[PDB]
Amino acid sequence: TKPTFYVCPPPTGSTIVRLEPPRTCPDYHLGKNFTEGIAVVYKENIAAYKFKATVYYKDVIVSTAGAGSSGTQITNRYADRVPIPVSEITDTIDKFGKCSSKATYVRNNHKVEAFNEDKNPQDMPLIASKYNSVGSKAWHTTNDTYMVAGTPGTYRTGTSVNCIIEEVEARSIFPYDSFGLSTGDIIYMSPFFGLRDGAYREHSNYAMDRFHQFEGYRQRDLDTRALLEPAARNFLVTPHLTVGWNWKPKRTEVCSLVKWREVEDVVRDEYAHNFRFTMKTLSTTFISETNEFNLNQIHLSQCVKEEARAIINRIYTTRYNSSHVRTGDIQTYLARGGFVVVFQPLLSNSNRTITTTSSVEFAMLQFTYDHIQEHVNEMLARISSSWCQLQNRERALWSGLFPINPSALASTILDQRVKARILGDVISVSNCPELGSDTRIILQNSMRVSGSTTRCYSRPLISIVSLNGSGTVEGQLGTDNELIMSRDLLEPCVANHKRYFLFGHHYVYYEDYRYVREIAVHDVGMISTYVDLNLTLLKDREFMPLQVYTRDELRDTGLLDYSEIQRRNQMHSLRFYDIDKVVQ
Amino acid sequence: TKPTFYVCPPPTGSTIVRLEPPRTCPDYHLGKNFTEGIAVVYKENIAAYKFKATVYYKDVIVSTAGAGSSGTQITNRYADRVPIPVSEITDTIDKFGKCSSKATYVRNNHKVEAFNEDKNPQDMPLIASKYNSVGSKAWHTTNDTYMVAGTPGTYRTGTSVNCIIEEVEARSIFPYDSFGLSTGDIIYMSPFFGLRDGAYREHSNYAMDRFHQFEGYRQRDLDTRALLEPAARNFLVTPHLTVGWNWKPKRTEVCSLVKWREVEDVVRDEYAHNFRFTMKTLSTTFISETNEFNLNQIHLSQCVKEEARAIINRIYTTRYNSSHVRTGDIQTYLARGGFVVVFQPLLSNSNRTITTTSSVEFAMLQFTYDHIQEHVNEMLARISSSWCQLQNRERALWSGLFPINPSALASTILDQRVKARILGDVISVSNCPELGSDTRIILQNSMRVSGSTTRCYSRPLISIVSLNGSGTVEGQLGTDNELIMSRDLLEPCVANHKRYFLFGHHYVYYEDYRYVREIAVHDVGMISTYVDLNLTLLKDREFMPLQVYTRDELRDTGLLDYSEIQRRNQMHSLRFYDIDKVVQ
Amino acid sequence: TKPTFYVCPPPTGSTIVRLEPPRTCPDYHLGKNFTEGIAVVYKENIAAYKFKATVYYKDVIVSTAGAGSSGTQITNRYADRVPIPVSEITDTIDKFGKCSSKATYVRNNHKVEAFNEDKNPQDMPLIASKYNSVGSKAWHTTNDTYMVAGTPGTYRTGTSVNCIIEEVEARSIFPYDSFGLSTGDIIYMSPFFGLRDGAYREHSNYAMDRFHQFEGYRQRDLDTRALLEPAARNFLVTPHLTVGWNWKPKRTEVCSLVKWREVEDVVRDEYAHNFRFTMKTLSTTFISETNEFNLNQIHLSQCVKEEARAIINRIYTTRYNSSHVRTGDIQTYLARGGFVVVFQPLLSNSNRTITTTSSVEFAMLQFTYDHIQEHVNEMLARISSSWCQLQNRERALWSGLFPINPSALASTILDQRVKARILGDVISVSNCPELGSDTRIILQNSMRVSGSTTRCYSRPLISIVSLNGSGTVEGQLGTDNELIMSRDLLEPCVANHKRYFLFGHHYVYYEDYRYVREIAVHDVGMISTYVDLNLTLLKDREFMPLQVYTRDELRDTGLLDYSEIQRRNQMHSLRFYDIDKVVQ
Ligand SMILES: *[C@@H]1O[C@H](CO)[C@@H](O[C@@H]2O[C@H](CO)[C@@H](O[C@@H]3O[C@H](CO[C@H]4O[C@H](CO[C@H]5O[C@H](CO)[C@@H](O)[C@H](O)[C@@H]5O)[C@@H](O)[C@H](O[C@H]5O[C@H](CO)[C@@H](O)[C@H](O)[C@@H]5O)[C@@H]4O)[C@@H](O)[C@H](O[C@H]4O[C@H](CO)[C@@H](O)[C@H](O)[C@@H]4O)[C@@H]3O)[C@H](O)[C@H]2NC(C)=O)[C@H](O)[C@H]1NC(C)=O
Ligand SMILES: *[C@@H]1O[C@H](CO)[C@@H](O[C@@H]2O[C@H](CO)[C@@H](O[C@@H]3O[C@H](CO[C@H]4O[C@H](CO[C@H]5O[C@H](CO)[C@@H](O)[C@H](O)[C@@H]5O)[C@@H](O)[C@H](O[C@H]5O[C@H](CO)[C@@H](O)[C@H](O)[C@@H]5O)[C@@H]4O)[C@@H](O)[C@H](O[C@H]4O[C@H](CO)[C@@H](O)[C@H](O)[C@@H]4O)[C@@H]3O)[C@H](O)[C@H]2NC(C)=O)[C@H](O)[C@H]1NC(C)=O
Ligand SMILES: *[C@@H]1O[C@H](CO)[C@@H](O[C@@H]2O[C@H](CO)[C@@H](O[C@@H]3O[C@H](CO[C@H]4O[C@H](CO[C@H]5O[C@H](CO)[C@@H](O)[C@H](O)[C@@H]5O)[C@@H](O)[C@H](O[C@H]5O[C@H](CO)[C@@H](O)[C@H](O)[C@@H]5O)[C@@H]4O)[C@@H](O)[C@H](O[C@H]4O[C@H](CO)[C@@H](O)[C@H](O)[C@@H]4O)[C@@H]3O)[C@H](O)[C@H]2NC(C)=O)[C@H](O)[C@H]1NC(C)=O
Ligand SMILES: *[C@@H]1O[C@H](CO)[C@@H](O)[C@H](O)[C@H]1NC(C)=O
Ligand SMILES: *[C@@H]1O[C@H](CO)[C@@H](O)[C@H](O)[C@H]1NC(C)=O
Ligand SMILES: *[C@@H]1O[C@H](CO)[C@@H](O)[C@H](O)[C@H]1NC(C)=O
Repeated sequence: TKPTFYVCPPPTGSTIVRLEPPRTCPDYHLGKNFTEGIAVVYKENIAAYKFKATVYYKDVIVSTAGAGSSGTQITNRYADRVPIPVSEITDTIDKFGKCSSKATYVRNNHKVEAFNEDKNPQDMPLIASKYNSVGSKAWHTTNDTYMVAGTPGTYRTGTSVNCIIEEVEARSIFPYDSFGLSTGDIIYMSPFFGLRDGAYREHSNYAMDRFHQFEGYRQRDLDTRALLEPAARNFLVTPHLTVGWNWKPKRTEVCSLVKWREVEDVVRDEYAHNFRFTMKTLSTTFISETNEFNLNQIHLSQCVKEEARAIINRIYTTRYNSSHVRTGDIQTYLARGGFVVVFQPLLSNSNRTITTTSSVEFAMLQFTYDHIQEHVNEMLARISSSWCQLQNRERALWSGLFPINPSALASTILDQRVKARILGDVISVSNCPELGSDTRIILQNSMRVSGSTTRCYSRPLISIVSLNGSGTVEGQLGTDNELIMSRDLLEPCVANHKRYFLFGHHYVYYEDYRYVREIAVHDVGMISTYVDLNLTLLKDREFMPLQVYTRDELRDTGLLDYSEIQRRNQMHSLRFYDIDKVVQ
Repeated sequence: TKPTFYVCPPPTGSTIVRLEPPRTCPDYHLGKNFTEGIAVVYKENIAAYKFKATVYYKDVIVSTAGAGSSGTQITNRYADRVPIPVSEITDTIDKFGKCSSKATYVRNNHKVEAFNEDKNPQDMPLIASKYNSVGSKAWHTTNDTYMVAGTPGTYRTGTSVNCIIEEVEARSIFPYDSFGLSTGDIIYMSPFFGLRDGAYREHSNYAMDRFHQFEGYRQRDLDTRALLEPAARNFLVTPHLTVGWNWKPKRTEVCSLVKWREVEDVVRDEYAHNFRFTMKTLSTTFISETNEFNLNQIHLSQCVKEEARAIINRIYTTRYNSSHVRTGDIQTYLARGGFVVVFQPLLSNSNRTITTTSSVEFAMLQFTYDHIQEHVNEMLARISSSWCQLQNRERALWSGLFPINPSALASTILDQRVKARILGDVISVSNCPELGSDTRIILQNSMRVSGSTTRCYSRPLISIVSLNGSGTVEGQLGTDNELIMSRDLLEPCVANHKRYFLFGHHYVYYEDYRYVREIAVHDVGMISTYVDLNLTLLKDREFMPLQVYTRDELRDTGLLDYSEIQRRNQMHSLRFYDIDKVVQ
Repeated sequence: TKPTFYVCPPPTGSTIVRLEPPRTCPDYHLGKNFTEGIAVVYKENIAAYKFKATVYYKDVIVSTAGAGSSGTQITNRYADRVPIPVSEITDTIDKFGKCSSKATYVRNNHKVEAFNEDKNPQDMPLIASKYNSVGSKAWHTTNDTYMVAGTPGTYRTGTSVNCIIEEVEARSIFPYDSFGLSTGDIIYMSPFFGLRDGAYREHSNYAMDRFHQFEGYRQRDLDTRALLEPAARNFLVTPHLTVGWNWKPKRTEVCSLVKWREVEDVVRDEYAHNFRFTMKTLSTTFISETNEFNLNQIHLSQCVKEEARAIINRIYTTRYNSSHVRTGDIQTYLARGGFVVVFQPLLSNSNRTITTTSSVEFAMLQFTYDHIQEHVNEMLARISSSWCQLQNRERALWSGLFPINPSALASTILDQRVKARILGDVISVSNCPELGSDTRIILQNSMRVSGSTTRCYSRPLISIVSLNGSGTVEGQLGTDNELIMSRDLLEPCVANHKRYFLFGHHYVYYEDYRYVREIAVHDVGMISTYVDLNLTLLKDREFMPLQVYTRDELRDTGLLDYSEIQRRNQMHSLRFYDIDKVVQ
């Protein structure tokens, strides 16, 4: 309980002030030039090129067995896969669905031969393998591996020739100098090698006499026994097999870029000296330079422009035909992360390769930040602008009310207890020091004027007693604990006089110009001019490196791992034999 | 320096206005119906099924050597892996820890045999390989590869049989029609094939006589020489090895879904016609349809419901037992990205497969945007609501103060210099045009009234001189550079008269009703009614496609790459020989 | 159209209130202690160690051919790769660029030999393979595979020995106990095995006599025929090849951590009991414990401290030399996600392994949330602070204007129609009930006072008629539809009297103290004290699990898949033969 009182000497012209004129209201130069449009986004093509081929070979197996007392012992099993010559394929397999039981091939630089069962050659019917199914089909001529034992003491040799044709899956990866077959065999020729249309400049590691190409060739369907439709067919004979595949030109088969997403609602704007492609349907934003990117700098990029045009046309005439018009030709941009943006601008009526990143998350982040930034910026700019207009409006209240109570308004603006006077169009102020220690303040009981019955004091009389005996002042209780050094606040005595005057931390209650009681300030109910506004803060948050699958998991999805099998199995000599022991 | 003055004709009833009544305060219908709960989130299981098996085989190696003058030359080395028959495994390996030095097998459709060292069969002790360690263990019967040279001019043949048993790791991937062994061998039978409990309908590519199953079988621990515990054991004999493994039913061994995260604090709400699962402990939000998802549409999904229940029970009775209650049975939902949400609703006291995406980042983005949106929306709604209440409160000030200075308040509201009068409950206004060119304004020195000593002008006298000679008006200086066309602002002459009046861009200072000096407006200190508010904007930001490991890096972690080894090594014939040369 | 009127009994002292004093303005204790700095961030090294090696072997191929009537048949082709002994490499290959046409090796625990063309040994020149190119180079001694047929009825055997040297790529993965060669061969020795500097404690599975190390060894460049520069060279002879490589110590060759990013602008602060490393140039934030992390707990982490120092020095003296100073030695922290932060604090003038996560997105999220949080928090705190100051300033208007119209101000604050009086420093209020049903209100035409010509009513006379006959009151029309129960609002009659008084939902127009017409409130133009503020909300947004490449795509980039090749090709016996058929 510490009551502070004030004393207010009259204002000399020592300190004159004026009310600050209205402020110029802020301007945030938001609003950007944009352009609506359609986009097709492309990514680096990382997928192998896939096609169908057929392998033609013979399993040749030569076995030497010795018969003994106990039984038969195999002394040698020489197994070899040999290519079926093109002549056999064209004149026997594809005409009759048969294959010779004699293998005719070269090995160790010699023309050599082998006869199934060591009998005279017959053209054997090609029969579907029992595991044939939709997917992988194959045909063969025997189920047997001919070998002959004979009578004890002797070594006999027998030959097995099994003529085999498999349909296989072929794969090739950029730059397409070779292809791999699902038998494990690698073919060191481009899948696009041929004799027409410059295709003879494709890569190959084989002498030309191993390669054959037949226009309008007709392959036999071994199951239906019928001829399939004519197509240019390649045959290449390698030392272990012949491969056959239907030739297609490279131009129509591979592309280094592939469609990632076609995008109907796109807005492009100039943003930090770049182009920004905001795609609200993907919650994704891509950023390129303002310069178009020339796709001709990229190997095999021909598919993109044409395919993009067709897509964009489909878009335009389906959802934009009435509403917008195209304002130029298509444009192409290289976005951050290695994405190719193919952009068609609209208007409403009113030699490298590209490496594409593995995640578009950064571009979703980019979108999410931009969206939030744009929205809170626009809202902050409105608050800011409205606040300014509000202060400027309210100045008129301050200015209009100032003559009614200059001291009270000035004291609030200056955050300081002052006395103020109006001097024409200007305010004159003076400081009201706090009443000091060693002073006592006595409240007088009567607000009546001595010797009058019609004239009263409008506020209580007080005497200010110096406790050290300097003197006593006869003043009155002003407002807000101000003490006035005179008694010139007077009024006509009213009937039914009831007043509460603030006195320190109490209200002091008078009736009929006489003191009645002291009341605690806290005993008087409050009403509030304060409009509540309760703003709280965004709290701290820690994001964890959440993963769906670890790197270990993602490498643990396959049947076998090559390196693991090799590590374990090349030990075999070391684990089960002594490689260091030498018999003398 | 350009001073503008105004002239204000009295308001006719031509333009009467009223003060806009209080506005209805905005309502943002925020607040959503939610439901607390517990969740277990599942993901597509991509991991191979892993189990232990044992392989039983014999290395058979037949060598033919010729002795010469110089030394010995190996002419042939025929090597073959042969299966150990089940009878040998059950009656010799598992009873005695021994294996016959004679291999008895079929090859080329013939029963054939081989004798270690070409001697009579003995049951050889199985001995641990020197590389045995925790991890991979194996046993064998010899360290030698028997071969015999003999005397020059002759060819001798010798046989090595080394009986080998390895513990191996087995792997199988969905749909579990086969399994791969760490020897590289593929077994074309389900690991779950057996004779009991429908297991005989599992896939197999082998004739039944190759398969054996023994209930309560007891395998011998070759190292401790003791019998291990009884279990149903499979044996399958293939042409190169016999495999043994302990059979377990499929139901208990594999599941197509696997636990990703159990989640204690979950809130579900209806959000854009969907269910939203906000998980503040993961900073992650998942979104499904409101319809439950029936797990029975998914192959091998039985593990999920039971495991989830047990987990959820653990959660409930450990941290929620006192505080909440379960308000139903468990529910299951399919969330965006291929996550299965198993959700238990709470209340406080008061045939396909599923493909799961590789990243949950989108769901963390989803969380982060939602959290930010919810918070700034709620705060914007409070600002907006408080602002409205504030304008409505302040209207009372405008209305109450209006009779004191109608012109000044109206001029600020209309942003236009007007003169206003109160006509009862209505405001009457008129426009105050700017004083034009070709006019000069002379300030009179004296504010005293001619012929009086008790009566004065309350503001300075001015004469308005038309510079073209139209006439002179005798008026006075009003407020804010208004010029009044009369001289009826009068007051009793006070003592100590000091006034500053605004006159163009100067204050004009009078004392005792006489002009004293001109003072520049900028020479008078300001006090401000403007409460400062300094809001700045979120700045532009560019996010880069940051990667930890590129695709190249992630494929560069293994010892060998299969395709690379093949590309390089199938060239071998081409690189070091001439395959095209034919000797005649 | 429902007009409500009020009646206001005079306020007794029953309800006295006071104006709430100014509120203490909120304090948000924002502002954090930070420290500027430089960082180098490290990640788990997952890349294989790569080096160059050379393999030395001989292809030995023994062929037996039988001549017949028809032609030649190959009966056996025994092929073997044999190691070239170190003596041959040091004394013949590296001195003369030649290799013996005789292979001398061990197999089946016997010293054995082979002669190219079965002729006497010659030292054959090593010749570059025709496929030699920048990348992979190799040399050999013959292009032929010698074999001999002879005359019919006979079997002849011939031997081919082709001496081969290839440059290969070598790979090793942690913990570096072995290495893989690009021929497919695994070498079961550390690439860092040697005889110096403790290197003899590295792993090896080979007897020591297979290993050789030569200090200052000089390898021959087979193409230039010149000796290369001296270096410590290892040779290891395995049963199929000899490997040669230039030895380097492990310390300088491998590290378990690798630089991810050097970072110039870094700010560290204490945040949720942790250290926060905000990196505005990466839009990425990392979080560690406040405790430094001791790198000595990690295998092979020596490269980090030294390399980091050098990098940081480069940074400091290039961009910070004048502006800041280093305030300590370098510090190292383990951040969430498995990143190692190497941090150098600045001041302006004024045994495990670490697993690093695959994505830094969470740390970009962390940055983006922090940045947004910091900015809207700081702005909310300013709004909140300015709002409070504004209410406190405006209280002075409420307080100063209160004596002019206590009822109107109190009615707005209390949101209730009250009558208020000032009783000294306190407000006395009373409720003004709505005028009830069954009452009719008649407006009197004349505001003139009967019997006077100089005295008038200041507002219209009204009579309040009880429709049930309780009586009539003669009062007047107060403000805002208040009805006053007396007629004591009087004024001197003015000239040109024109007033509009609100009466229900009409204004009622008087001239010269006489009624003239009724005017609809909506016919009187409004001016507004309401400053507009239009805030809208962030809208709902759904983020989709966007992927650039699916898991399928990322596994579809290679030429061949090992598991696929094996699955398909180990069927071969089953698909094209009958393995179950036994010939008797
Ligand atoms: C090497 O020897 C093998 C045998 O060891 C031999 O394999 C046969 O290969 C032929 C193709 O050349 C297969 O014929 C196909 O059979 C398909 C249906 O197979 C299922 O049903 C069989 C029921 O009997 C069929 O055949 C018999 C006569 O044998 C006949 O009476 C019936 O009407 C019926 O047609 C059944 O035997 C078979 O069982 C095998 O597969 C199961 C899989 O679970 C396995 O577990 C068994 O152990 C067994 O191996 C199976 O259940 C049939 O759909 C298919 O038809 C296609 O082609 C025809 C044209 O002919 C089209 O009309 C039709 O639309 C289809 O496209 C085809 O006919 C035959 O099944 C094999 N035999 C065996 C025992 O499996 C090889 O030919 C020999 N090779 C050489 C070089 O000689
Ligand atoms: C084919 O020939 C090979 C040899 O060329 C032969 O290999 C032996 O295989 C047996 C198992 O059959 C191995 O025995 C194991 O040895 C473990 C400890 O090995 C370390 O210590 C050895 C020290 O000598 C041991 O043995 C000698 C007698 O030889 C004895 O005096 C000692 O007390 C001691 O027991 C040491 O030789 C060995 O060195 C090899 O490995 C190092 C690795 O750095 C390599 O660099 C060397 O070049 C060398 O190859 C190594 O340092 C032992 O812990 C283990 O015990 C397990 O089983 C027993 C039961 O017997 C349990 O009681 C125990 O808890 C363990 O589970 C086991 O005894 C032996 O080491 C091999 N010998 C060699 C030279 O390595 C094969 O058996 C032959 N195979 C056939 C078919 O004949
Ligand atoms: C096994 O037999 C094969 C042949 O079947 C034989 O292969 C030769 O290997 C030698 C190296 O030992 C190769 O020599 C190299 O040739 C490089 C240029 O090759 C291109 O140009 C050739 C044009 O003729 C060259 O040689 C002739 C004489 O033959 C000469 O007149 C010319 O001036 C010219 O030098 C051309 O033959 C060759 O064609 C092959 O490759 C194409 C690729 O498209 C393929 O399609 C063909 O079918 C054919 O296989 C090719 O176009 C040359 O740059 C290189 O030079 C390097 O080394 C020298 C040092 O000698 C440096 O000075 C120089 O800076 C380079 O570093 C090198 O001279 C030769 O090309 C092979 N021959 C053939 C036919 O390809 C093996 O040697 C035999 N091995 C054994 C053990 O005997
Ligand atoms: C008492 O105090 C007053 C002011 O507080 C001072 O002016 C005066 O000198 C003091 N009187 C005595 C007697 O000390
Ligand atoms: C001078 O100007 C006044 C108004 O500015 C105009 O009314 C008057 O016609 C002018 N007088 C002459 C003589 O042109
Ligand atoms: C008429 O109404 C008044 C107040 O509305 C009530 O006091 C009075 O009793 C009523 N008079 C009659 C006759 O019912």
